[PDB]
Amino acid sequence: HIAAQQKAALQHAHAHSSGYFITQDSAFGNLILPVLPRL
Amino acid sequence: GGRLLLSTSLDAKDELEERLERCMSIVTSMTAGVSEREANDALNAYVCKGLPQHEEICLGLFTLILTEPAQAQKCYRDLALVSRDGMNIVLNKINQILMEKYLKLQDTCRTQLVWLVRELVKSGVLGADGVCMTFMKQIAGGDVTAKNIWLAESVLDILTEQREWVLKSSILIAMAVYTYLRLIVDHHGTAQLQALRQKEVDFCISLLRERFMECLMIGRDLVRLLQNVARIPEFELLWKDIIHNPQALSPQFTGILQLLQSRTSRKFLACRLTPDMETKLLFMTSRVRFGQQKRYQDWFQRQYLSTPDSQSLRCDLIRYICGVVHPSNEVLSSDILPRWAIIGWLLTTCTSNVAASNAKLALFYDWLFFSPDKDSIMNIEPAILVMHHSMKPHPAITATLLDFMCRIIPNFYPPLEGHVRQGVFSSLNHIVEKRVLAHLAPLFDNPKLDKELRAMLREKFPEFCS
Amino acid sequence: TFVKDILIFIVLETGVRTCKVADKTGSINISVWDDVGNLIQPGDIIRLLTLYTDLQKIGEFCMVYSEVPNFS
Repeated sequence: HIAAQQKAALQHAHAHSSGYFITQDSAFGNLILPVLPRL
Repeated sequence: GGRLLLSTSLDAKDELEERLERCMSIVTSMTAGVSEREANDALNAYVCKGLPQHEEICLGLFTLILTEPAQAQKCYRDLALVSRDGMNIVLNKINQILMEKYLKLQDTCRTQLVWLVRELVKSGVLGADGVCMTFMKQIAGGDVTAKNIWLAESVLDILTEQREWVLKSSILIAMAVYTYLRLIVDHHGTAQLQALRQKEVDFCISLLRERFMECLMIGRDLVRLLQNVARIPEFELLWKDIIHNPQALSPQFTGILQLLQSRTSRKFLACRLTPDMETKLLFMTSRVRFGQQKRYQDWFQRQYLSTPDSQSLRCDLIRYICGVVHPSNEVLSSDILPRWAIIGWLLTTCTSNVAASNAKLALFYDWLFFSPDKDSIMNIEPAILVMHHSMKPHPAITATLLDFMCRIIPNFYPPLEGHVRQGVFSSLNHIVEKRVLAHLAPLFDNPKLDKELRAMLREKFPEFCS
Repeated sequence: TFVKDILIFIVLETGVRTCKVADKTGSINISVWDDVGNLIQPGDIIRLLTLYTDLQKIGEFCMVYSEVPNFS
């Protein structure tokens, strides 16, 4: 709420998925986005 | 009750199984009560009388190999000796069994069939690479049942042990890499799965590093598979090489753009649906009337999409719907269930934010680097039509897709933001030029959409919001 | 040989052992029992007010039908 919502969503992705995700301050269900790895 | 297939009291007698049992009877009668040389003499004599006879003996020995493990080594030896067609007829029936019967194949026969395929590979039998590909197609995505996991590992062990042979076929390298990169995503949450995943990881990395230019034929969807496994340590390292040292993978590999601008062959998109999934999806997209889809969706959902492990399958289905299924104009103008409606359904079945996010990206994957000289209107039209048709009954779907489309542009890969913006711009222009949606303003500035979302759209694409 | 004239149909529902089945002409209830009743699944294509009996499954899913009229 809203940074907390992003944090939780990203944590759930990291726990259960091997995909690369970043957070977004989305109000429309896109708190995370699958994107290419950033170095 | 047959020995080849599982059958219930309810099940009709299988024609293929029936025929194979008769072939086996023909063989056993010519070999009963005799030596091993006398048997081979009679089989050889009979086979020479013609190819229907040759077929009966070859298939009879084949069926003995599948149903009688104690006799299989001898029967395989006898098969190799009498075969007059390089075992062509046997590989044909193997492919038919895999494509049509695998789900009903008895456990003993599955085990024997893997053993047999390993033998065919060792013998260097012509067409064995095609059999391996057909076998991989039966490994279901989003399925961690004991039987499916067993097959993933059994096929992998053949490919790993016979890697030198694998290297002889460029297309087999790419298909195996595509298949196993995808399966890796499902293989976690258990000791057995961890062991399997590590084997799959090492196998893919080795082919990717030793034969990158072969793997590169996959094209754009290879990036999608690689980002889905990016957090595994070996793939973090591979990604570092892809981004920082692409020449180390191959002097012909300039960088990620080259892959992203090359669209994926339908061969790869289709290999990640089992035959039953294809048959049911093709049926829904060709025979089911719009408005009559509920029970079919329920049936499919229950069989394929009702577990947490099954969520990963949705992306394969979406890419398939978008890149493989291109209905004719006749179908397109009729009242058949449209592709957008299937996509919409699949989106709503996501039970996790991860699966929903991956599904959205899969839906938009051909938009990102879209070029109208190469990519088809058919690949990008379901996304725009899901947005258009959802606006009235499910505005939240439209809103989430529009928000995703705006946010993916600077974020997918920041150094390529300009390319991604141009891809989405080109997709939208192509959609308008092809009259899929004659005007974008009624969508982008729809009164039902949140005004801050609409401000972001107008900021990103002012040329479309007037 | 069609439902409306009351044989191949697709199993719509499983109900203790009542099943709604259908073809292109409408739906109808059929009474099955025993182990067959535990084998029949929604989506099954079966070759055969209430319908009565053998039953053989010849496939699944890929059959067009109509829910209406419900002849029971």
